[PDB]
Amino acid sequence: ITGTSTVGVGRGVLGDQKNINTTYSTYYYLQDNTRGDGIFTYDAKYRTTLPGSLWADADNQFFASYDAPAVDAHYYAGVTYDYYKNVHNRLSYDGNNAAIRSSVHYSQGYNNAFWNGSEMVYGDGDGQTFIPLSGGIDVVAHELTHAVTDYTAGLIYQNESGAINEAISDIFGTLVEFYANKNPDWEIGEDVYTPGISGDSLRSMSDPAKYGDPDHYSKRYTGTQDNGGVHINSGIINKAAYLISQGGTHYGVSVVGIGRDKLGKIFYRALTQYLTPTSNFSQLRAAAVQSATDLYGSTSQEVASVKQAFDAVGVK
Ligand SMILES: O=C(O)[C@H](CCc1ccccc1)CC1(C(=O)N[C@@H](Cc2c[nH]c3ccccc23)C(=O)O)CCCC1
Ligand SMILES: [Ca+2]
Ligand SMILES: [Ca+2]
Ligand SMILES: [Ca+2]
Ligand SMILES: [Ca+2]
Ligand SMILES: [Zn+2]
Repeated sequence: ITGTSTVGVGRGVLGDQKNINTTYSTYYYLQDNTRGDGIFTYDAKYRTTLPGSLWADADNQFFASYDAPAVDAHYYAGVTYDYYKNVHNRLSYDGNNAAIRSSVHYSQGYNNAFWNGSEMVYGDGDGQTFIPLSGGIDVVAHELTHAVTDYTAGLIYQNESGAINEAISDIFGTLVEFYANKNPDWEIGEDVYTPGISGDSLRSMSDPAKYGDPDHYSKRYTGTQDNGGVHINSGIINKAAYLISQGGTHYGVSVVGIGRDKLGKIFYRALTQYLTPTSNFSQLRAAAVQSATDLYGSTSQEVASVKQAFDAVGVK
């Protein structure tokens, strides 16, 4: 829409109050004009037809429960845009300020979220397994990171390259969560998963095996489900990334941690300069060592920590 930029107030999925950027033109729309070419949030109205209607509201107050998922999808996309821009100098997902679009209320009881090659899409959850998926800042950032990858390395979504694609999204979704300082951890989707059970998540980066995912290359899933286990084998990369940042001894290999900023930056450079659609784990190791080299010098600790971490998980 064409209108006047304004600020509204609402409540997210978890009950927290936030300000959101809106546009005024008869109605108040979920259209944020302060970020690149815009952030836009749509109502899919429990249907599967995308994107749905641009979200319209009469009074600029989004306190209704049906409003919750839209508040969070809109707000978290902003934070994620901010992260890339401020931290990595990247303007939107394509590096050229593309508009960011999300739809909420997709389908009925849909326990998932996804990037469809053009926009983000969020289900409401069935109310037991998940609550509306846009309430998790790591989920929102994992999704927007698929768009970043699509525009950069272009990692094919299957087998090793697909598990690298997944680790990327979990790594950057976790860095966005620490960035916003919203109770940060090294778990994925804890805020929206099993509202009933406290303490769990979808996946663990710190200990992938907690939920049965591999944490060593020797334990790689070699079958065909999940596109050749893109959501499984990502645990091997995730654990490497956790060790680079935090440190530790894993399978007898000791890794000194270099912290999360440095982790973000080595991975961002590997992603944007070195990785290709068909990269495998072993190529991701060469890419990460080369980025850390570029950045900190050959005889650095940073380079050393990258090598140890990949040796710790069995990659090369
Ligand atoms: O982006 C992704 O990688 C996942 C998108 C998967 C998707 C792909 C194509 C069509 C529809 C859905 C969505 C997320 C994911 O990891 N989904 C997993 C785990 C999961 C979520 N809900 C589920 C319900 C059933 C089974 C698995 C799941 C999966 O689809 O495997 C990312 C973080 C939050 C949800
Ligand atoms: Ca209202
Ligand atoms: Ca958290
Ligand atoms: Ca998390
Ligand atoms: Ca839970
Ligand atoms: Zn994903």
